Amino acid sequence: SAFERVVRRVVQELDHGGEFIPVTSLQSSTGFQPYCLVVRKPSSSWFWKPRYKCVNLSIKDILEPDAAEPDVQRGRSFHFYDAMDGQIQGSVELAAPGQAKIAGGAAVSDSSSTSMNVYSLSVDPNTWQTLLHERHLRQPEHKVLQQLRSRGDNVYVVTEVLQTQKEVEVTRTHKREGSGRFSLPGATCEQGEGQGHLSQKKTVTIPSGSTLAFRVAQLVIDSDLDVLLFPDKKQRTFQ
Amino acid sequence: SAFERVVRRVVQELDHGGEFIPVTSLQSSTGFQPYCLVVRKPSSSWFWKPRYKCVNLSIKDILEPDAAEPDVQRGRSFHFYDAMDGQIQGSVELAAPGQAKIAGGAAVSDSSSTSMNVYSLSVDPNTWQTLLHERHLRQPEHKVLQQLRSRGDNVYVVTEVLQTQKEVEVTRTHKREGSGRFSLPGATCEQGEGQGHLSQKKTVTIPSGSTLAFRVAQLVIDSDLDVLLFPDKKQRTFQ
Amino acid sequence: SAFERVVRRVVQELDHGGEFIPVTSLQSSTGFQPYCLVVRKPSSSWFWKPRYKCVNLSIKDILEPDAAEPDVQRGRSFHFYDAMDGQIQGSVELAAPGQAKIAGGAAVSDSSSTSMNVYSLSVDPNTWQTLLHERHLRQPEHKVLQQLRSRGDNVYVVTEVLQTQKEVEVTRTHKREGSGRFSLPGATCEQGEGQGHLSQKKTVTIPSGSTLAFRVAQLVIDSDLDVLLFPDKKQRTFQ
Amino acid sequence: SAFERVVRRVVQELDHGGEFIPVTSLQSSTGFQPYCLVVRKPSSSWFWKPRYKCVNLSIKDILEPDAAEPDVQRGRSFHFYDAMDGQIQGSVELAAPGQAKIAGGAAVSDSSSTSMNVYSLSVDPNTWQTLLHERHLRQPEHKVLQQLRSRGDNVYVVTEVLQTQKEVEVTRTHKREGSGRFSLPGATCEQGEGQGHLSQKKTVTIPSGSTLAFRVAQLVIDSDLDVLLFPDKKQRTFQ
Repeated sequence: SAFERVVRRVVQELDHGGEFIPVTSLQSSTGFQPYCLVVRKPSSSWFWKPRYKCVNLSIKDILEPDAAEPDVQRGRSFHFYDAMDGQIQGSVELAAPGQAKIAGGAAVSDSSSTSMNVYSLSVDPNTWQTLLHERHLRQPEHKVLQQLRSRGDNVYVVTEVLQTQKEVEVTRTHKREGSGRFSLPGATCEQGEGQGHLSQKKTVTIPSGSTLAFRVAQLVIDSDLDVLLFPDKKQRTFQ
Repeated sequence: SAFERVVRRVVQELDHGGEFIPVTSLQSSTGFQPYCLVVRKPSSSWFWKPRYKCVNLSIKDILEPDAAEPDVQRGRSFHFYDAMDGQIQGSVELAAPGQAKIAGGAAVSDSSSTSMNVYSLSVDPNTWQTLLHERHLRQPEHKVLQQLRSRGDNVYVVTEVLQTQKEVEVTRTHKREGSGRFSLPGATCEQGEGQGHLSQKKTVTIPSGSTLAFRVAQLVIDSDLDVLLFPDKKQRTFQ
Repeated sequence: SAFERVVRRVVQELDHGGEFIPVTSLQSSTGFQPYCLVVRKPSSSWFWKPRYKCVNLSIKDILEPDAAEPDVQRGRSFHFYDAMDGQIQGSVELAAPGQAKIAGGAAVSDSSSTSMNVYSLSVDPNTWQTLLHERHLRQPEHKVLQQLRSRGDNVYVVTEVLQTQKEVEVTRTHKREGSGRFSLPGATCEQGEGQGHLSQKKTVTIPSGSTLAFRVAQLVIDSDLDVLLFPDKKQRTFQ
Repeated sequence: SAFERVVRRVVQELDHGGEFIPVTSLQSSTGFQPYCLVVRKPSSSWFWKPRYKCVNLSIKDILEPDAAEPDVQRGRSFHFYDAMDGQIQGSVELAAPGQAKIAGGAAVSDSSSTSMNVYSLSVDPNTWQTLLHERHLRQPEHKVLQQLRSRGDNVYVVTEVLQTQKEVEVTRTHKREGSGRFSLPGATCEQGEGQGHLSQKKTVTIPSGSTLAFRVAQLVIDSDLDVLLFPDKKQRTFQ
């Protein structure tokens, strides 16, 4: 996919530290911003993980007096680089288990590269409490929520983002080579050959300011809005 | 087809992230724009997917005061590049299973290329809310809908577009080489030959600003208009 | 036909996307313009498909006050190029099944080329709506319709055209080389020869502004005119 | 992980001197600042140690008169450097325990490097006691604590931090080489080969002002705030 590899590497460069739910969609990378809303259904049994659905909706219009007040203050610059290559092959000279004198082989080769820079933007809980206490919910707003209420899915907000700030790119390659030479005096053939190789590569480029991972903070809607920073499981937003 | 290849590759470079129903009609890529209606019939049983039919009609004229109000604000820059080539072949020297001394072979060769740059445009659901509450439906507008009402097919709006803005082009080639030398003392012939090889290539250039994929938002028409950004299945637009 | 090949290729470059009824008659390419009428008889049983017959007639005369109002606004630029090469042959040295010593052969060679640019001109459904609203039918106008009424064939309008304006040319060739050397001591002959080879070439150039395909929109004439952008089968225009 | 190695080495350069609970999350490194709050749940039985999770909250706002008074006065500069390289290989010529003549081998090679400068910032107990004296707790502040009260987890403060001032870098590599030559006349094969080698690299640059380790000082919330500079195990902050 040329994207899950690098984002998985970036998250693994933290030794599974912090939640930082990684992103998969090129279209949803841009939609994951601070104060954004996401919608997730309850899990099926234990392991059918309900994947996160990004909703391009902020909290400013949900509240009445048109907030439009981002409070991003965190910022740092981690530079990262790596590479990779390999070569796997094999050969067999088989004559006993049949009527053949098989002379075949194979070879697999590939590579990779990556280099980026990284911020980390957050939102302070004090900003959340100021926003909640000063300003309230526009309760006659369900044209985006009434159907969402019928679904009843818990709605979360984005409290953490990790984005890249440079002309970042990734380059991959691939080489798959097959071979075969069969000299089999039998019933259907006497001599035959089979081989085929294909090369392949690509190049993907990410623009500056693209979210790579995020963290959520569940909220509850029974009569009014309230954000639970570290809630428990089976915390139903609606009734 | 020289068009489904690259479009399928582009969708696959999302690792199946986001719906982004890909387009197949190269002429209909131009008709897929934000605020444009599409028509889809109900599915047949489970897998006979009703393919989306483009309609070159917007919602501005459906509403009375000649809206003509686009709210496009999204934009990022993904640059893509890749390549591919392959070559399979074979050879057979068959003499036992028949009356022939066959000397034949084959060879298939092909290649490809692609280079592209991509923006993406969106529509804010707050804009949907404002648009819905500011104006009502011009109910005496059905000479496009009474036939649609007779069909009763569910209609959608275009909320996402992923278009390419550059002289993007592809160059494909293809070889098919066959050969044969038959020395077959039998009943109808004694010696014969058969072979044929053909080359093939093409080149298609997509102009700047052509939609590649889209996401829809179902609406309901029973007495007045209302759009459901994410409704449930078997939600009939009409009665 | 030196024209069906390239138009079939152009339609195939859409992967059967959209109806886009292709044209076959070189003279009928100029007659397929927007707002033009076409006449099609009902199908025989299932597969005797009634081929569309172009009529060099517009709708501005059918309405009384001489509208002459085209609403062409669609336009893009698809550049397409391709080529083709092919060559097969054969050889048979036949001696057993008879009294002959036959040494013959054959060879077929051909090529093709095409380079063109593609536009597309369509019409908005709202234009159809207003065109029907303000302005009506001349009921004393049947010199072109009374015989059409007697035939009763369903009449369509041209709602979409794919026309090209560049100096496109097609350059084909063809070689067929037959050979044979017969040494057959029998009853009528003892030794003989027979062979014949002919080349071939052509070059057709289509001028600017030539329609390649089109789409229809059936209407109904029982008492007054009304256009159905997407009706059902067996919708008889007349009574 | 390219991050645990260096922090573990830095802590081991103290011979287990000082607590300095090491940091594992790169996102949490910037969040570990003096006067910051962390949350730890009780341990399970003895060894399921609850990993410390940072909370991006200071103590200036929990007390009413907007403290914003850091008392950092500690400072020193330790310069540290190291390196490493290795090479582990092997070879086996095995013929007795089977039907094979096995000639295989392996090779592992890797390296590392690091150069770093280190401060240490602290806070005086006298500051804690005086700050407790002048100003008290906002008792109507549990919208960030009442759910934390429901968790019941003991809350700490950050009293010691160790950070770096350079663009410190790490350069790990890795080589894994596999080989094999199998001459095994048996039941399924007569001769075979198998090998595969892959290199690897990475380079992470940690910017200036990144926390490496920290120490905590538990506080108690039963009716008012009070910090114990060194409490005992199973001291419940809440009731």
